[PDB]
Amino acid sequence: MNPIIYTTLIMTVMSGTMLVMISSHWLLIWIGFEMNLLAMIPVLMKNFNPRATEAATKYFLTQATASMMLMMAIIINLLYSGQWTITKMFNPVAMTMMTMALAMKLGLSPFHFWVPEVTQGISLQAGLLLLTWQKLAPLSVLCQISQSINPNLMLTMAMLSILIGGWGGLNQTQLRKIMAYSSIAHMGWMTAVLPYNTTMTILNLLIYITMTLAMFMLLIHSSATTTLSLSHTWNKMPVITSLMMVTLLSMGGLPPLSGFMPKWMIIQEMTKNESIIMPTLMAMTALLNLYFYMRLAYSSSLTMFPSTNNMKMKWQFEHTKQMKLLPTMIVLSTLVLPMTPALSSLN
Amino acid sequence: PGIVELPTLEDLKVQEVKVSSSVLKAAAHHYGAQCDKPNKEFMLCRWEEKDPRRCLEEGKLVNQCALDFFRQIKRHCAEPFTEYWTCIDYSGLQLFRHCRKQQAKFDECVLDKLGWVRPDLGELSKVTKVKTDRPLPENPYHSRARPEPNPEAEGDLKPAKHGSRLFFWTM
Amino acid sequence: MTMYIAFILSTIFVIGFVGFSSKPSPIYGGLGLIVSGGVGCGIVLNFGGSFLGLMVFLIYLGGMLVVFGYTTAMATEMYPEVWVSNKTVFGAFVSGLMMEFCMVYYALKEEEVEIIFKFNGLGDWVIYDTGDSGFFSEEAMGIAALYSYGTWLVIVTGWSLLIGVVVIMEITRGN
Amino acid sequence: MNIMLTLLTNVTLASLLVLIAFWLPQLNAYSEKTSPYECGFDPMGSARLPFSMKFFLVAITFLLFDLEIALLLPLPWASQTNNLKTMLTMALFLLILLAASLAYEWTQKGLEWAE
Amino acid sequence: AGRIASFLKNAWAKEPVLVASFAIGGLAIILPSLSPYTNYAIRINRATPYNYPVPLRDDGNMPDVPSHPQDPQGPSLEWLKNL
Amino acid sequence: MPLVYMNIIMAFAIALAGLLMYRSHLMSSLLCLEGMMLSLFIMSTLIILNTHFTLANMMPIILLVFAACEAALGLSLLVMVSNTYGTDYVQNLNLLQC
Amino acid sequence: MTMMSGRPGRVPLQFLPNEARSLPPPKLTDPRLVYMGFLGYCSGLIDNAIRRRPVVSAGLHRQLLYVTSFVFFGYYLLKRQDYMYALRDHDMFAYVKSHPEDFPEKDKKTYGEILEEFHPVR
Amino acid sequence: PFFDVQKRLGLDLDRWMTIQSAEQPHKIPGRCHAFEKEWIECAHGIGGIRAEKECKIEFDDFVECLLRQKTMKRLSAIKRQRDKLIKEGKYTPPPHHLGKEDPRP
Amino acid sequence: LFQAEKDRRVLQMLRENLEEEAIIMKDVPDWKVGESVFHTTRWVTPMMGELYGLRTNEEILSATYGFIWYT
Ligand SMILES: CCCCCCCCCCCCCCCCCC(=O)OC[C@H](COP(=O)([O-])OCC(O)COP(=O)([O-])OC[C@@H](COC(=O)CCCCCCCCCCCCCCCCC)OC(=O)CCCCCCCCCCCCCCCCC)OC(=O)CCCCCCCCCCCCCCCCC
Ligand SMILES: CCCCCCCCCCCCCCCCC[C@@H](O)O[C@H](CO[C@H](O)CCCCCCCCCCCCCCC)COP(=O)(O)OCC[N+](C)(C)C
Ligand SMILES: CCCCCCCCCCCCCCCCC[C@@H](O)O[C@H](CO[C@H](O)CCCCCCCCCCCCCCC)COP(=O)(O)OCC[N+](C)(C)C
Ligand SMILES: CCCCCCCCCCCCCCCCC[C@@H](O)O[C@H](CO[C@H](O)CCCCCCCCCCCCCCC)COP(=O)(O)OCC[N+](C)(C)C
Ligand SMILES: CCCCCCCC/C=C\CCCCCCCC(=O)O[C@H](COC(=O)CCCCCCC/C=C/CCCCCCCC)COP(=O)(O)OCCN
Repeated sequence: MNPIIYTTLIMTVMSGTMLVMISSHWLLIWIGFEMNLLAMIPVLMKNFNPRATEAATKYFLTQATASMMLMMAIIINLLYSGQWTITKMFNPVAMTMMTMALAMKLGLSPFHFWVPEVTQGISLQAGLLLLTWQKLAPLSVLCQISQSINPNLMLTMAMLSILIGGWGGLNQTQLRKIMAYSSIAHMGWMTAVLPYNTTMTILNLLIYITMTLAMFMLLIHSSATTTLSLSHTWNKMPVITSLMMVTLLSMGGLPPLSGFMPKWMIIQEMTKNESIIMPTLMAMTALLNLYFYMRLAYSSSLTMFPSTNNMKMKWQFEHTKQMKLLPTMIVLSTLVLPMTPALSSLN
Repeated sequence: PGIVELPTLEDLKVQEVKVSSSVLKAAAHHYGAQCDKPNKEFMLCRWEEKDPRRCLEEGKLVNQCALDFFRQIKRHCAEPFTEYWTCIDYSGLQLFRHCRKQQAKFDECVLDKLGWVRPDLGELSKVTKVKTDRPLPENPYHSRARPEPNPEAEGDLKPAKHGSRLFFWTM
Repeated sequence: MTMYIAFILSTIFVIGFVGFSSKPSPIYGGLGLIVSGGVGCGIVLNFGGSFLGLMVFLIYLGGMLVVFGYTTAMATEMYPEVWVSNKTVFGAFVSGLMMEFCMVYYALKEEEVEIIFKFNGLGDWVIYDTGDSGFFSEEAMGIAALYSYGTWLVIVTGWSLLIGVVVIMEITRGN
Repeated sequence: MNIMLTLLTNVTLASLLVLIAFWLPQLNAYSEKTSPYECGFDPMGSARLPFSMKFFLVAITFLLFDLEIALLLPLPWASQTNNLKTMLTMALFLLILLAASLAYEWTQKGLEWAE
Repeated sequence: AGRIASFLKNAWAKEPVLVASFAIGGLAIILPSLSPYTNYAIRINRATPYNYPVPLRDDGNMPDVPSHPQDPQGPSLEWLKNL
Repeated sequence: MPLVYMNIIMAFAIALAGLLMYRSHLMSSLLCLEGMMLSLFIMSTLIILNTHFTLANMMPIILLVFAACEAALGLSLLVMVSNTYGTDYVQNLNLLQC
Repeated sequence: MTMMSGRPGRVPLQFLPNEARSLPPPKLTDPRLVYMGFLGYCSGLIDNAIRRRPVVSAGLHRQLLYVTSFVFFGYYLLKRQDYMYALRDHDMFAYVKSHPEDFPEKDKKTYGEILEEFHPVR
Repeated sequence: PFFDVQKRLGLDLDRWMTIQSAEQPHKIPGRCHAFEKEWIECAHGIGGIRAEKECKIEFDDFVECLLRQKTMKRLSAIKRQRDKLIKEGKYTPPPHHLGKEDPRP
Repeated sequence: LFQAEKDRRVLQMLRENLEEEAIIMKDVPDWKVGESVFHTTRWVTPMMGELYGLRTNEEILSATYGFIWYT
């Protein structure tokens, strides 16, 4: 791909997301989603191979189906009320279509099947983009229509997402599939609190995006996509492995790390609404995500795996390209717990 | 939800204008020149009341003025007018430009017998003023009372008591 | 009540949708979609949308010609399937036909909420407006408003079309 | 109403011509006569085999350029608006991007058929 | 000066179609901004009475509104007759 | 509602089910997507015409434009898949698992 | 689920309304600002460590820029957070004042006249 | 989630197309212009929670104008009673309801 | 003149429908003749079905599809 073309496509993806962000008209939100998908499809295929082609095809099919359901829901809402503004949908059936459409776009269970395969089939940069930037628009739409959602369906999908994310991540040796299942579980956590407080959803989004950016950048720096390939990084870059281990502990939600704060705030906010059972199940299930994070940390940093002879040649070379924001993302992913009261600025 | 009131069939009777569309189109310019006042009063009533039941007398006056106009035309020269509207009526689009000689002859006839001047281009489409004794409707939409708004935001902004007060934090 | 023409046209619309949704060979799928586009054009014409129905007919004719070319290029088999050459396709076609029949029957002979709400029928003529004025078509005026009211829509649409050209060229590159 | 009658009459006339052509003459159909034609000989393969399309890229572009017509056909009605400067600006803007899209595919060898 | 002259000569020798297309497109883009009749086109569009002119309720303080179509007040289309 | 509204809604539902249920050919599913778009166009046009909402007479045109974009995207992906495998069957797209 | 986004008279994208200027600004030695500066210093040290540079001494200008940027952003973040909490308290007190029938003042009894149940530990 | 750039800049990117009572070309009105006008002016500035309760009458009227369900129910009941009365011969339709009316302009 | 004639024709059709409805719906126990379906008391433009509900199919065709089918 020509660098100018790649820049234009990334800017088109971002502009479609911003169009979804700033629109007051349902048609313009649909247009933003369409433009985002159209510019997104080539980015998944930048490095050409059959796996990338398959991932792009599955992504296109899933997102096109979700867009069709989105438009059908918009049309039903228009039919039962001559309204185009995104304030609150006037039909329960149209709202159910809208929820199913946005959940399919986000990859919430049981619409989760595409996320691990698409994530595995693409490069690490495309995986970073897919798992960070692609969540903003549907989450913003869901935030705008929060008062209209049916709590039963949303909470069922969130609980299913958390459970399935944990169980699927338990079985993975490929790092991209691990990150995809982690993303599914985090999406479930985010959508669990949306009917109660959108500020909590925004805070969870920000922290999850920071941790995911740090993790993907650390995986790009140590160019590994499997567990055993990452097991070699200790013999070349021990600092990277130590930072990876600390970031993995943060992603598990352990105090006093940053990943603990969104779960803590979500649990307390849900208890304000006399919801006790479901947050308990949610934390007890996120224990599984912590388990496979700990397995990755065992294989990567806390123990030393055998290495190969050719690593000596790699010892003599530095990294030609450096990531500017990696240091900041690590610090924000780990050491921001004392700054919790700043969340009031998000509302 | 209430009973809709309707005028009786007797009150809806009027001396009807039973001339075809070609005749009306042939006479339209002079008709709008002469019968301007009742037509404008009727339209003002119509767009102010937003109810056909409240402007029946104005419509009857419109019918009366149109009948008087056509009676004058019939009394003074019906033959040039008949020629003109027949020429107009032949056309499937009822185009004015195909009948200029008959239109002229009708124009001199009305100008000499009644002092009628055909309006120039751009005059019949003007927005005009109407003087009426009909009171301006107060609530033509039959609106209900608007709900009271939320009171206001007012007062001096003081720092939050004892900080945010989120768990352990003191600020 | 009055000749139920739009009812027949919409029933044929559903029939064509069942035809291309049972998924026979893409040649017959495209034929069914062409029939559906034509009957939908007729439906929209019956409510006063001449421009929109005719335009969707033209657009889908072009799209289905491209689809026929692509089917001959890359979607052929030694024995292309028809609606009666396969048990699965025939079963899907019959199931769709009888589901539409059941919905129509339960719709016109009694009043039931199928999925969203209920309805009695009475033909389409009831919900009309009997508005009497104008030397123009309101559909034409609303569509022409795109160049004076819808500047933002024109901008985003043109950008999306140019990006679509760039995108198809990027995807079909290979290497 | 009239258009439906006209279409029915035309389709009926064509179908009746087919019926006359198929039932009036004498028919003597045998296997050699009804066999596929390739000028002297039996075909090697099937006519239903995949047939490569060397203009596949222009076919996709035709889909996008055909919708340009849908956006441009209301132009005669758009010329009757009061804000002629805005309509002219947007109409010229739309064609300029259509010209630039053609220029992009031309300069990147997108109009040449596959070899 | 001479570089663009040689480029245009080569284009006229090899691709007269594209030269003509670009010239016509450029003229169509630039000429309307310099024309004095564009305002006349806008006024002609404004002067077409598609809908009924609703009269105003007289309150005695509208000296510039006619009380009859043939009164001298209001817009005039004399400019259109001579155009 | 008119019964034509139910007919168009069931057309959308049938096309959605046809997309969701997959046979061997990828092309068949693209046609189902196009059918869903056609049903959406018809339904939106009927709703806009019935209520005489003048300004959304242009909205179905935008719908058609983005439908063309979707169809072009799907055809490009089908081209690449068939170039990879020589066939547009969906069962060949199984290199990636969950 | 959206508490204060629809508050009347809320300008969309200010991040700092003019009414916030009536509140005391956070002190430049605020412990939260010190923590932001410490976070910037940690970012600088991690940047040195990743690039295989002497962690403590390599980039002094870069570490200074890190600390300065973190402190600069944190000052405005603290201002916005304090202003939002002030708005919350203001709205709460106004609502309590305007609805006395939902927040009644009932006479409180002394413990000599309130009967509590005794639970022996044995 | 929703950054109101339009309201901050006063741009009106898509607000011209949101409602049926907002400046149609050539002043062509919507079929339910008055009902929507009434419902919008009832619910303006009081918030979504209150708009649902203190403005339910206007919204019910607007929805009746949009879909005309109650009108169709009333017409169906009237026609069913009319058919029942004719089938037993108790009622006869008037000449002006059978195609023998005296038309008026 | 066209507006005045339209108003009178619509009102006359509504009055005829009202009288026929009063005759027909006398036996129904709790039926109010001419009862509106709207809470508002303002004038509502009559729906097509309301004007031609009790008339012949030819008139309904001419009213609904007469202009669209005219070519
Ligand atoms: C709560 C209250 C406050 C608590 C504070 C929070 C915790 C501490 C702060 C955290 C951030 C600060 C440091 C981060 C950047 C450092 C990165 C690094 O690698 O360090 C190397 C560097 C040594 O390398 P070098 O000197 O360049 O030459 C030796 C070669 O490079 C040879 O080096 P090499 O790279 O070849 O060695 C290979 C080594 C390389 O592996 C490492 O070096 C590990 C580095 C991990 C980075 C930490 C993660 C990011 C921060 C999150 C912290 C989470 C804390 C929460 C609790 C959870 C605990 C994990 O790999 C291994 O050996 C495998 C180890 C795997 C075992 C698993 C443990 C690893 C993670 C443990 C992290 C614990 C927290 C950080 C502790 C301090 C670490 C320096 O360390 C330093 O010299 C800097 C340390 C701090 C010095 C600055 C102090 C200022 C000077 C005094 C001024 C007084 C101020 C007050 C004024 C008073 C008035 C007088
Ligand atoms: C803040 C940064 C700005 C630059 C980057 C922004 C990125 C987005 C692209 C452009 C922003 C869109 C702003 C334009 C919105 C259109 C509405 C506004 O401009 O007013 C119009 C004024 O018209 C202007 O001519 C707008 C056209 C200018 C834009 C065309 C070219 C610029 C687009 C460049 C980016 C697009 C993709 C790349 C193409 C090269 C219409 O006003 P008017 O008609 O009086 O009255 C309407 C009311 N009526 C209907 C009752 C009469
Ligand atoms: C130009 C546009 C206008 C055209 C108008 C004319 C349209 C003509 C349409 C085509 C029909 C004419 C074709 C030629 C005459 C028909 C002959 C044939 O089609 O009918 C025979 C029908 O035969 C039937 O199979 C059995 C005959 C008995 C059928 C009984 C039906 C009921 C009859 C009851 C008997 C009592 C009288 C009942 C009628 C009043 C079958 O013929 P077959 O031999 O295959 O075909 C060979 C054709 N040849 C011989 C002429 C070359
Ligand atoms: C891991 C920690 C999280 C890091 C987050 C990223 C930090 C870098 C971001 C760069 C800062 C600039 C962003 C904003 C500056 C100007 C934009 C401003 O105008 O936005 C206003 C809003 O201000 C911003 O939203 C505040 C952003 C501050 C984020 C920090 C909160 C983090 C939570 C606590 C952790 C402490 C972090 C420590 C800092 C490193 C608009 O208000 P409004 O349009 O009405 O709200 C939109 C959302 N609504 C309508 C749904 C309510
Ligand atoms: C400002 C006006 C813009 C809007 C108006 C234009 C509307 C439509 C015109 C644009 C359509 C797109 C055209 C894209 C051009 C592609 C150029 C190209 O690459 O073609 C080259 C050939 O063309 C070239 O030579 C490259 C560019 C040459 C210059 C073309 C015209 C540039 C401008 C000339 C006139 C400038 C303005 C007119 C002023 C006249 C002087 C008074 C390759 O030829 P092949 O077909 O592949 O060869 C096969 C057999 N050998």
